[PDB]
Amino acid sequence: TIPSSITSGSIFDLEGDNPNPLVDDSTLVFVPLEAQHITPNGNGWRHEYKVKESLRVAMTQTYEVFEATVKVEMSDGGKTIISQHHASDTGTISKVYVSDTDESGFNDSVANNGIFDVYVRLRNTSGNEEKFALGTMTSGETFNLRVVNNYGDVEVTAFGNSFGIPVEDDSQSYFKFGNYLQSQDPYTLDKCGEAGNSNSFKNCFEDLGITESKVTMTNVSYTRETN
Ligand SMILES: [Ca+2]
Repeated sequence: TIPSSITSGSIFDLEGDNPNPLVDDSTLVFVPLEAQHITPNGNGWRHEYKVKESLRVAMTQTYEVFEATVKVEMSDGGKTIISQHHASDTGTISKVYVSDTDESGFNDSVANNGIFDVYVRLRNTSGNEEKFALGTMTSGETFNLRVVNNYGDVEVTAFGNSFGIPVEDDSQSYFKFGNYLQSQDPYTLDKCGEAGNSNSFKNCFEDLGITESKVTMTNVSYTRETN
């Protein structure tokens, strides 16, 4: 069953209340094309869980392990973030993607062919992002995800493939997971729409032909300790 940290919101705030991702006691369904929930400065719609502000400490002060069985159903050309760490100023620390773009450097890297690259970006201690391909999948396939933050040493495992490095520290860091559908052209990689304007993303997704986006998570666990 889904743990209380999520189902009672003891650790995680729900980002995107309607519909609720908890469809039964053992399943989370994330549908941002329905939730249509934004951040104040992002490009896209999300349906996700987020470690509440009142629990946040530094990356180097947290030990956390998130694990889930993850099924992804998404339109060709779609790009989503299924888990991520952010710094107090909103800055990216880690992001795990499932995307069907032509960004180079992954196993597929072919725009809009229905073969999704699954990869991770991690911000190293020098402030630079490093990226690593973990695998590929097609819409409707399932894989197992593990995200470990070992006091600032971040490791991501998908398809049994692992990559990890020490990341740039920040004072009030937080973890999110779910389905953060990015409003972004899979060819030029240009972001589309206007931050803070939900209606702008409606149109981006429409014209990009992104009308399918459902991430289903089961066998979910989350462990957290602070030092
Ligand atoms: Ca592709």
